[PDB]
Amino acid sequence: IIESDLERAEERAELSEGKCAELEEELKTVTNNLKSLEAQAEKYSQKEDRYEEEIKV
Amino acid sequence: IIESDLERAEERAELSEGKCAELEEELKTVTNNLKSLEAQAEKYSQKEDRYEEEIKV
Amino acid sequence: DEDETTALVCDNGSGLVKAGFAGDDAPRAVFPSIVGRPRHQGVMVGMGQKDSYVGDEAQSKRGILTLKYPIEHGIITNWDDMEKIWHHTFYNELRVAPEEHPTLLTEAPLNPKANREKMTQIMFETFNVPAMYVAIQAVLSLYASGRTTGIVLDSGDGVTHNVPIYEGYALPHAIMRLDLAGRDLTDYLMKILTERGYSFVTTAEREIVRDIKEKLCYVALDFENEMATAASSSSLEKSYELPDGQVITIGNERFRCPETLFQPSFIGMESAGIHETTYNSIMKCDIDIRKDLYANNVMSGGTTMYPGIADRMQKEITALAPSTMKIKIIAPPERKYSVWIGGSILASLSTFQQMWITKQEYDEAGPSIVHRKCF
Amino acid sequence: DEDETTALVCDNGSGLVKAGFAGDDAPRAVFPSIVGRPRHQGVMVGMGQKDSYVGDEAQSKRGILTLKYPIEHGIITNWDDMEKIWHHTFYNELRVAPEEHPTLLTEAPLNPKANREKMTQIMFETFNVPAMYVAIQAVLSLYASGRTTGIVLDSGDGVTHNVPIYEGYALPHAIMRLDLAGRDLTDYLMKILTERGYSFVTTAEREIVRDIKEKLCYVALDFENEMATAASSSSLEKSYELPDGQVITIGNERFRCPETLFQPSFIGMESAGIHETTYNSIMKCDIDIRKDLYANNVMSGGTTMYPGIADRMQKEITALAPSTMKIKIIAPPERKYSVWIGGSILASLSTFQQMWITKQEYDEAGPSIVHRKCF
Amino acid sequence: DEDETTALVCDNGSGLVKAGFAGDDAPRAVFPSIVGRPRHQGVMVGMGQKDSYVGDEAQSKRGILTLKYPIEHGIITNWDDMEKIWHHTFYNELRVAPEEHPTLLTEAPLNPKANREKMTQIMFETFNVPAMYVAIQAVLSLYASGRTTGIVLDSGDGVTHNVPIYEGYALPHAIMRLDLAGRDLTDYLMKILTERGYSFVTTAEREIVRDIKEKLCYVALDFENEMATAASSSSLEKSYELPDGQVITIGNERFRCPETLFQPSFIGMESAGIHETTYNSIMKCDIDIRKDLYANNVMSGGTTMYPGIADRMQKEITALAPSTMKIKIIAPPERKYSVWIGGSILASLSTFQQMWITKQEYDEAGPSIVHRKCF
Repeated sequence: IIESDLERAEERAELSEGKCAELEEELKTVTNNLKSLEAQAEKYSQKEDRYEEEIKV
Repeated sequence: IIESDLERAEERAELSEGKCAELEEELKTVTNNLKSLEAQAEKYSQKEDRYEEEIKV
Repeated sequence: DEDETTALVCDNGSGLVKAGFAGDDAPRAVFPSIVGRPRHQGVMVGMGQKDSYVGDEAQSKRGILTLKYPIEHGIITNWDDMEKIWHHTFYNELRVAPEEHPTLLTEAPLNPKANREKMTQIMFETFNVPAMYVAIQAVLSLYASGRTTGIVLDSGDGVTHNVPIYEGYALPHAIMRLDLAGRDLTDYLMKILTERGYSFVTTAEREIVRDIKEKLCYVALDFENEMATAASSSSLEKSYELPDGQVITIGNERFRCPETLFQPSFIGMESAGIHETTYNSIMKCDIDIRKDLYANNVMSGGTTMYPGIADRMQKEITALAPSTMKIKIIAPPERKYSVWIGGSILASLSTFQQMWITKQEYDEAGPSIVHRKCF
Repeated sequence: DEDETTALVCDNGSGLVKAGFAGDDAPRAVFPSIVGRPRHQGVMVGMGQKDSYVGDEAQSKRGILTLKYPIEHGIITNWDDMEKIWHHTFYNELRVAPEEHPTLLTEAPLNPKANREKMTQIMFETFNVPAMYVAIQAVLSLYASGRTTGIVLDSGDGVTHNVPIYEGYALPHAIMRLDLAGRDLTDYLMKILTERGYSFVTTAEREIVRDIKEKLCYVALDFENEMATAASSSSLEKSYELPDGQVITIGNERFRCPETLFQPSFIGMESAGIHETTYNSIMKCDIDIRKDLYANNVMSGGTTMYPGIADRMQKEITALAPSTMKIKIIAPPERKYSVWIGGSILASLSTFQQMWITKQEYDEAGPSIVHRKCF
Repeated sequence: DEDETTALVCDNGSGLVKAGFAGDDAPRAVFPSIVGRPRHQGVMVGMGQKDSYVGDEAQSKRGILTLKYPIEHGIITNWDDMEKIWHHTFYNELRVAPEEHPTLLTEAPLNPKANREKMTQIMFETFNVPAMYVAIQAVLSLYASGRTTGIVLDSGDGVTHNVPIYEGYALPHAIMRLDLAGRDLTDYLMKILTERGYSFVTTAEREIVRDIKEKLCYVALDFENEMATAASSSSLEKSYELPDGQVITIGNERFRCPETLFQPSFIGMESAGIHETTYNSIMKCDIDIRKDLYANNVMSGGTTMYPGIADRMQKEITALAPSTMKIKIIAPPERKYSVWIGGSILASLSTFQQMWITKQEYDEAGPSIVHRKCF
């Protein structure tokens, strides 16, 4: 019974670990996108200025 | 051992669930930061476009 | 059984079959496109045992079954096996008999006639469906993706479609049927894992490698620097647990497999790969179309779930693409399930209620009717 | 090997290069305009095997080669490969040295300028030819056909040029040039045969389809009636043997491909078709020119060997032409082999000895001289 | 004993090692891949008796030894026993010192990588060989047969490789390695002979069953007709002498065992047989390759000596192949040894003297170098 609950609890660990890994992969994907977007938001803010400068010029 | 492994299987259910929940929060955090940076990068891309339109003008 | 005589929707690929009813936001069930058969002689008596197993039965009992796929790179060649998969799908998981509901099936238009003709015939003659509609995968993907314009990259198990659509119109001269798919990526991985000391040559082994690929592989936006390190260090290897408790670790091979999509020569294919094929589909469209397709490359189907794939594709296209212009990829979570989701959307549109073949028109005309009524 | 410094004539198109010497009746040898390269890793050692193959070598060893054409739509984009093709043409099969002979090359009148300039440079710098001339395809066709006045409709592998000529003079405002050619018909046939269960997407497959096209395809005189029967009965199918023993039959696809010349929309092209452009080349010329061009529709180039094409081209233009007047087509057994034949005739004319560019003027002016001296 | 500073050749399978010098047409000696060890308690003092026996020594004293094979399914795992076999092979029977001679070893391309790395390491570190080269058994078979093109079925003791080679190039995507070999046929025969009343379980008994197969077995051109009479009459039985004066008489088992080559399911393998692998190696190659591979199926190694095998294989492939096409088998008398000969040919070619890993490059890089230098 404990083993059956263990198997299910372990299954939950696996399902939850599955989700954990999936979220981790999504976390990293999103975080990697965050980072590319941090780079883009800054490059874009810089472009906001390069373009603003092209307008000023 | 089995009760201990149930406690561990359950601990792992809790740990992996706990961690996947932490990742859901980290994921939502980076997703929201991504959305913010994307919105920011997009606001800049929109400004880049406004300038591009004005650059063309 | 439902609250409306809603169409049933089944997206039957060379990999898996996704099914549910029109109007939902997900298939109710997914089955492997597999019919399994025992390769052993029975010894015990009164053991039950089927002549063939389907879908998830085929996979659960696979220890002694040979597993066959009725669909060959998008074409059903074995329709007796698809009828059994469908009966299981409709009656055991969806719990709805097609006799009371229209059914929507999907294919690439590039498919050489037999698939849409037999899909239409099976549902009208073995299931007595009151109506039928064979849909376009690019259409379904764009509805699911929130687009009317763009290129659908559906790089799934069978064939890559890469069809461009503008304002809801096909641009058919630019569609490049590509013999590079998820099934080939699996075969490549079986061979390179053999080199590492873990041979994979049987059905069970093929299913294991597909599972390894789906859980461990990624493409990488920069495969060259990734392999320079992955091929040099165990720190980039990921462990996979084999069904019998043994462990296999995979290093540069993890991405080497997905890389085939950009390096098709790995499987002996004479191709530029998916990024250049997508680029050429954009290029082949008129000059006032090209810009809208560059800005709207849309991921669908399978393999589009690999880490680094949206970035790998956008960067490769950007490298091939002209300057000034912004090249962009749309990669919705409705990935791999997007054709099914599109089926739900399309089946339910008011502007699509005249597109259905009734079980009258079908019998007066026969199965060749699919060429006049669907597309 | 000749008893005179006779010019060499090389009709270098986007298909095959026909080459021989001026004053003869026929080319000495013909070569695919191809340079081939292995797409495989060598396993056995001491097997010979080239890094690159040329012409017929490239075609004969094509089983493992990717084959590239240096000429696309009438223009050389790869002149390093053309140097190889010409080396082969001249030294391996014609076995002549251009250093001792003038050389005549051919192109369409609106072929982008880089083509004639690079052709001039290769022959003067790598072959050190004593003289050069780049000739007009329509001129060459008119000499071969015995005419000074007519429409030259040259529908070959690269482009359709369609230029009206009167009394040996261009009427350039009436050139109804069209970006529709035999190479597009080949691409269409690969796609339409893929739909019949015989996929053709690799180089070997492309060369096979071109061979299928040349032997099995036709345009017919009446498309709709031809398809009404071909689409209804197997009696109009024709078989073809593939190199590996496969047999393919083609039904209405046999003419639906070629029909794209009259209906360009079949491949996504925006065009009136070759017969309307032929008609307009006549119509856009002065009214006292039109009568002579109507009586002299000159057929040349590739695709002219499709059954029903000469009969159909006259029918299609006479149907657009005014009544009372007689409209006629000229389509001799010298069709398509008219550009080379014209090269032999032109190179040999005494009046043409004032047209040849010598390796004197060339050094002072450079290859740009072709734009001052040829046309 | 030898009169030239030539290369050495050793083809090391899971069965036997064929060794001699490059430039001959036969190994000097064949040494079984065996190291034997006594499994009984000694009782006499001063009567010699070794702790271990190597190669032919292991078989000569086998009555009280357990015999172990260092190589399994094509690769070396017991590297220590391989070094002992080689020391004996080279110094006692070939009468050479590898330190003064470059050495060629072999493997199948779809074997695990560790094999070529350990074989290379032993010769460089324990034998101090000046150079090394691990060859492809299929390459060696094509050199021995006078071919650059064909499908090679090398019939190993461990595995069967099944590789298409064209114009000296590998076509690796079409390799169909099969886990069926001479040791599996031997195991099948031990079980079938058990059904007849003769139990063979110990090393001496296992060696006998292998010997029975070698002298009594065949495949038959037509299995079902051969079994119809073999199963009905003593007229198709043959007696084998067991080394104690008793005999075993074998009937349809005589062919049912080799039949596993056409029916691998007999040993639990999921495979349609060696003719399927031959066929798919041709079929997965381009159509301009296929014609040359159909005409050049190559038999190499053992099992190729069974009555009915060359005729049966040609029949089994022509049955799957398209009509019109000529299917042909190459099966020279240099059976079971032609791969050794190929080793001799390659090792002594002038085209191969630049292919060697030297004992400079090895010392600087280590054994992983074999992966970059050999193939």
